[PDB]
Amino acid sequence: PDLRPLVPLDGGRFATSDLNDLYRRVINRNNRLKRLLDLAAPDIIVRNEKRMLQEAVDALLDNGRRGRAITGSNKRPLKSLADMIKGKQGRFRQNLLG
Amino acid sequence: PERDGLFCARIFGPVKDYECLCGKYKRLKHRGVICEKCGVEVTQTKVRR
Amino acid sequence: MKQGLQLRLSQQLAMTPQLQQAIRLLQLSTLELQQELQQALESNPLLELPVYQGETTQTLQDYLMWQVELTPFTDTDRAIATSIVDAVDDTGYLTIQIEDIVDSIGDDEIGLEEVEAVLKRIQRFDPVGVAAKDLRDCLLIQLSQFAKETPWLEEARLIISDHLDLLANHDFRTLMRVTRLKEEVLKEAVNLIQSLDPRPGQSIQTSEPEYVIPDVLVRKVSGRWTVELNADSIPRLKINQQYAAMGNSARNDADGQFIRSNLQEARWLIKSLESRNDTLLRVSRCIVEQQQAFFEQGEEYMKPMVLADIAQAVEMHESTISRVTTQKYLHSPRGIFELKYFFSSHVNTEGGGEASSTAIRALVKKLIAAENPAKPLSDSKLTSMLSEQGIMVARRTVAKYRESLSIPPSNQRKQLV
Amino acid sequence: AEYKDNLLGEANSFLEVLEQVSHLAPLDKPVLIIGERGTGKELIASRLHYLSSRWQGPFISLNCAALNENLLDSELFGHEAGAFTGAQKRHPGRFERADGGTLFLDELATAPMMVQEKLLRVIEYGELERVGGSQPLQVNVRLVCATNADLPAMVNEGTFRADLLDRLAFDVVQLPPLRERESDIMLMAEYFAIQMCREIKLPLFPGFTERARETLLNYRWPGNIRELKNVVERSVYRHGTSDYPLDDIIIDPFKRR
Amino acid sequence: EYKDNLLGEANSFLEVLEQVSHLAPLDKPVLIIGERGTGKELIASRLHYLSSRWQGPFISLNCAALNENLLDSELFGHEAGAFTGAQKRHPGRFERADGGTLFLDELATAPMMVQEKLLRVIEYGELERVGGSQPLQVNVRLVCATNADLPAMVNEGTFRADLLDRLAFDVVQLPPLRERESDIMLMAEYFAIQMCREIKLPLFPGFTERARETLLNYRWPGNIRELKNVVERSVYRHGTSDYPLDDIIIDPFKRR
Amino acid sequence: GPEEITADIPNVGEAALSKLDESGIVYIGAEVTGGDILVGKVTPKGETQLTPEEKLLRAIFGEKASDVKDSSLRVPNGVSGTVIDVQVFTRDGVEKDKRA
DNA sequence: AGACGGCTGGCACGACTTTTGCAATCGCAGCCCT
DNA sequence: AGGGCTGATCGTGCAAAAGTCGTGCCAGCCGTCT
Ligand SMILES: Nc1ncnc2c1ncn2[C@@H]1O[C@H](COP(=O)(O)OP(=O)(O)O)[C@@H](O)[C@H]1O
Ligand SMILES: [Mg+2]
Repeated sequence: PDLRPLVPLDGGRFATSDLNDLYRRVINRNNRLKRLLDLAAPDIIVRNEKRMLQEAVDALLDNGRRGRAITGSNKRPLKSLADMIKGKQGRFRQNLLG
Repeated sequence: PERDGLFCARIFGPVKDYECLCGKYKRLKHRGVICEKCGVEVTQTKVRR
Repeated sequence: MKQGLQLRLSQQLAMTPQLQQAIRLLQLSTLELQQELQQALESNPLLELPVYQGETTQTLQDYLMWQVELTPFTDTDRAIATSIVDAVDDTGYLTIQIEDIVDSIGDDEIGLEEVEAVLKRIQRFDPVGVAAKDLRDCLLIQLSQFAKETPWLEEARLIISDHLDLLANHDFRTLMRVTRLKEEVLKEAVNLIQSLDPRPGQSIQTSEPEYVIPDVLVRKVSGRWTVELNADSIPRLKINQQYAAMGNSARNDADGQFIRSNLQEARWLIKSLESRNDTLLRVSRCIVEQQQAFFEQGEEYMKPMVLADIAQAVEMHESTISRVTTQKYLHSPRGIFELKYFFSSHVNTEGGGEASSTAIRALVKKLIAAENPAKPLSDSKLTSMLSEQGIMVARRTVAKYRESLSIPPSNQRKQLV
Repeated sequence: AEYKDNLLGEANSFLEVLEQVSHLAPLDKPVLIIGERGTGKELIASRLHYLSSRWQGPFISLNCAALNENLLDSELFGHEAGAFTGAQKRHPGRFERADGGTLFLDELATAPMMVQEKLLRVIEYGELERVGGSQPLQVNVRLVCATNADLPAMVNEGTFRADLLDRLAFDVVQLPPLRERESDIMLMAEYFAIQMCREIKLPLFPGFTERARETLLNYRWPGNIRELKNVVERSVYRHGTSDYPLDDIIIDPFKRR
Repeated sequence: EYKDNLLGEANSFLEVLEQVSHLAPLDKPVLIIGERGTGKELIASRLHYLSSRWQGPFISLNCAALNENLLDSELFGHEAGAFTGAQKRHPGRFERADGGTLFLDELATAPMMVQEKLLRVIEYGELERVGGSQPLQVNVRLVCATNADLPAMVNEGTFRADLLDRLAFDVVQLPPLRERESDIMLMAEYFAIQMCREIKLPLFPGFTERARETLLNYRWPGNIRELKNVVERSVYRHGTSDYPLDDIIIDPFKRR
Repeated sequence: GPEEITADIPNVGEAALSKLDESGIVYIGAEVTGGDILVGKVTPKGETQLTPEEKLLRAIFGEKASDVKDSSLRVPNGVSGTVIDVQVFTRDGVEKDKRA
């Protein structure tokens, strides 16, 4: 959590984004799969949920490559674990004495 | 901090001070012990990172 | 049409009490109800950077640690100083005793004298309020920092030395007799003690993020406005229509039955949400029936409110209204109050009226405002004032309201002029 | 504090009655009004309730003649349970209306003897009759009365028991007759005409005729109520576009041509 | 416009209509002096047409027949009291139309307590309830109609004098079928057209002088009920006849 | 609880408050340099138990009880100037208006 | 310098609230036991 | 060949014991004046 600060905008809501939105998606999706299989679910729904889960993990790793995830009221993509590595605004940038 | 979730105790490390989340064993006299009602190592805040 | 125990008509209704219905009520769990609904919707099949400045002082605790480290201290001395600094509260008083610190040290060579010397060096730390003792000791430190030209400084020191109990009880007679205090000299000493910076660490913690939840709205523009109770925050979640069509198109009969069961559960959830919204709207109407009267009349002019009476006016179940009241908040132009706080306690009043306990408390607070600063109004005086107001509240009721209003004791609140 | 609007008239009897009402206002004793039909005794009783009762005291206007079923009159006394077809919820409220207030009634002549006797056995001791099995309540409620018939007349008829008639009639408030008032009647008529002109939202002055005043004097007008004055004002209202109306109709069936 | 039901060409009818229009502009009690079968809410229909609540039609429905206890229940209805359950203010006369004008009929059968309740309704008064207190006050105007001379009943002591007087703020006399003589032919023609429409008859095939003479000789107790029966008989007969077919009359009993 | 402006800042000198008016805002036309207080605002704190320590502190000192924290508006550093005019807006339903 | 007084707070008793702990029996009829 | 019997679906309440508040009231104590 120390690498993904809460950064309250209004103080009323912490509103963690770009670092916890995808984590929240994958966490809830995985919980749904994990109690889903123990209920002897039919094949169609379980494969659909697993496909959702694989897509969500892919978006968490790389959103620009596969899929388009946007924030509330903003169409801009999210900054995945690779986004803060690559590009002009990655860790490698500003590492060169920026 | 939540229970078994993001930004939670018993995971990622202790809280801002050496004081435990439950409230007991809140002192530097505790250096490596872990409470019963709450499982948290009594250490610094920097380790949370 | 007055015969008794005649032929019994056939009952055409049932209670039908279902745990599903009670969960649907959710006791108006609000955000908790939202979380439960999210959990169910997850369990229900076919259902539904920033600036990051990160810069702030650590309530001067980091500043204190740096300053102590800035001062030349030995490695063992630095460790002892760090331990002492860790034993600092937000107010600035040490939580642990010197014996506790010595025990935490766990060194036979470590002694009470060395610990005291370290604390005294630590006591004269960089910022004010580093006394780690009673504010009287902090007051002594401030007086030492203050110029010696201040009048009655010696008298204040003598009082704080061993006459602190006399000052605490505001026993001016005995304190003056013991200390030979002059007339109005105690006033000067009290004025000096006013500028003593009590709880200095509180001012250092200037940061204080605001915390508030929207919940219900009582804007009431132009009167009786239907200020939605956070309708934006209401989930209003719905099941997946496409998945439902897939379930409707399911070839397997068992799969179709499972889809039908899921659809029945979704209909139950929709009924629960509709019931919650309807209950919220009815409660809003019932409150607005008299809320404007209370708002205009004032807190001291608050009529008693009965949950049973409100339910009867709304014509819904009384237990349902009681459950809805729990864990419910209603923000208003005056402020944000709980639904129980929205309701009013019942107390007898004169002239054929009922006065809220909060109303009586607010009246008592207003009366306490109109009092001699030197001598606090007695509870007997408060009872006399209430009798003047004609609220049919005796000394016991006045005392209860004062406890609600946290009125200080007459002797304790008494002070020199 | 607040005074209800009343017609202006030079009736020293009305002022004396008002003063007597004021004198009995601090008092809490039964009050009887000898008001005849249409005398507006109810308005006088309400004005008393403003002052005779404690400020903002509960008031209730229940007429015994309005009672439909004597069984319901029993229900007017509180029923605990097991009464009527449905005993689920029972709250007569009349005693609750009585509690912390006074009792006002009109034309108490029509009551059955049992009703009057129960009323006496309740008022004199102060206890409340309960239709369902319960301990009676000593509700402190004042009693105000207003009837047309003479109390001695009923005593000769025997409707009211001597104990009931006496304990029922502690103070006597004779209402002045409308026919008794002549000049005060004219002044109150003018005031009611002004009030009616205000109510009808007609800017033009109503106006009057001397023959109309003479006819109104001829009219018996047994009821001093605003209702008779309202009938007069309606007869005026049938005429429009004239500053001062001429003539009036005693009844709509009258002068049908 | 309320379809201008029962358009009475009589000048007295027009004056009564103008008076009713004046009363509908008002919101005070008014008495309708009617007779059996005459003015059966037609004046009430005109009043609703000219009602201050023109957009929101009043309850109307003055006509009602019920037992004494039944009428009392219609006055006051509580869920717990009486035989019926879970329905309080089941009649809801004031609840039927807020404001507007409360309409009543056959007030003669009302009891003295019922008449007193009516009087309290005439003035500013609270609602009637079997149990509890009814502080609820719903403002609404008053309209009523009976076929008798209540002055005699008050003289006979069969109704409350105060109710009779206060209710009789302005009595609206009504004309009966016997009053309508010249307009009778027009009413017959209008009823014939309406029946031809309702019975799917092509049109009014025409009248007969014998039929008109019989209708005139007919007592015709109802202002429109006699007209309604004559129209129904003529529609049933001429629908097959496709001709005037002399006079078709409706009798409750038929022999030979 | 709500926050109000009443210029009762603890742990502050009278000289800093010597220019502040009773409601808390500064008089029109003043000058300012550094981090001088402009508007006096405080933040309420949650109540505590009996807690004899600050109970005694309140009995001796009082009127603060550590109920509020110093959260007043101050001028940014490295800024010096003079004031022209002030302005305050209050929402309907609140009518404190000490110096509004 | 022992008693007047008012406070305060515990102690008690009715009067209002309120929470949790409560669901069968179907009418289908085919399958299994006898 | 005849009986048993099995699970689908079956929707806004309440009340009763418990708790808790309103109100009053007594017992001691310290500030005090005698
Ligand atoms: N002095 C007065 N001034 C104005 N109005 C009066 C006066 N006396 C009687 N009235 C009117 O008479 C009307 C009925 O009076 P009253 O006969 O007392 O009522 P009730 O029929 O209930 O006895 C009331 O509406 C009231 O306005
Ligand atoms: Mg009357």
